Amino acid sequence: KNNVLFLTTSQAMEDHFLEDMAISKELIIRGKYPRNAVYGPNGIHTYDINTLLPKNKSQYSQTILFCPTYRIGAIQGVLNSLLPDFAKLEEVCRHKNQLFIVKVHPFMKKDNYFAEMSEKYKDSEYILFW
Amino acid sequence: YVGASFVPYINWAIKDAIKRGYETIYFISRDGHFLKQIADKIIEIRGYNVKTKYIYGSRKAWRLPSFITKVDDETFWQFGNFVGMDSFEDLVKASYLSESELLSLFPEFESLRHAKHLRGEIAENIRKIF
Ligand SMILES: Nc1ccn([C@@H]2O[C@H](COP(=O)(O)O)[C@@H](O)[C@H]2O)c(=O)n1
Repeated sequence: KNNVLFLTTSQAMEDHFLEDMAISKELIIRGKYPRNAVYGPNGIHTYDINTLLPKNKSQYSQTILFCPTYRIGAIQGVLNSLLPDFAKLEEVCRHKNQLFIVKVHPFMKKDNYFAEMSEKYKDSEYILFW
Repeated sequence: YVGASFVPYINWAIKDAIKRGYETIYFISRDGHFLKQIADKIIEIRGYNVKTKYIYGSRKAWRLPSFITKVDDETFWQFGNFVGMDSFEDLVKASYLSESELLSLFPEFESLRHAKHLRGEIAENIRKIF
């Protein structure tokens, strides 16, 4: 309540965070999220994207980023109910030259199914666990 | 040991049933096999005026038919149906559905074929799915 400068980004978000938090309105900072306006094309880049992809990005028609959230009260089996058949997903993405990037919420990395599929497709050409 | 565990209880229950006015006492399958023997001996010795009958049934044979107009929420919780299951075919038997019907409603469960521990969080997720 005395030392927290909270970063709001819009009037709606400012009102929301004022509702849900115990911050001081006179300590609010209005601006951009740095993580949304620093790593641009000509921005900062601490790593080359190509060292993480199975192939150069040019060899992919579309780069797809699957980024779900954690479901409250469940972890084991969520990913499986969202992506039950990774084999057919790989087939489809291959036939389409699509790179499917599994980037689940950190809390979800403990789903045994997640580890199973991450090991099963660690060297996959079209399914990449980030 | 078994007398001290059963006979005082059935003596109490018979006296209390008479005191409350019950005319017929039904002992239910399995548990009632020994209890009804005890109760009959007590009633004979004491000349108690009450009839005893034996009825066959179990949680299995009675819970499902009891779903008259709704499937109880208990069915999908910790003391419900999807409990203590230690294999995929155990899930099949707990679901009431045939294997093919189960996989046809919930294809994701195909990924649980070769698992051998369907307890814990996985059971809770399966309950939420059903
Ligand atoms: N699949 C996901 C889900 C969340 N996140 C991170 O977590 C933050 C908060 O997301 P949640 O609202 O899902 O918790 C995101 O803004 C992002 O930084 C992620 O990096 N990958």
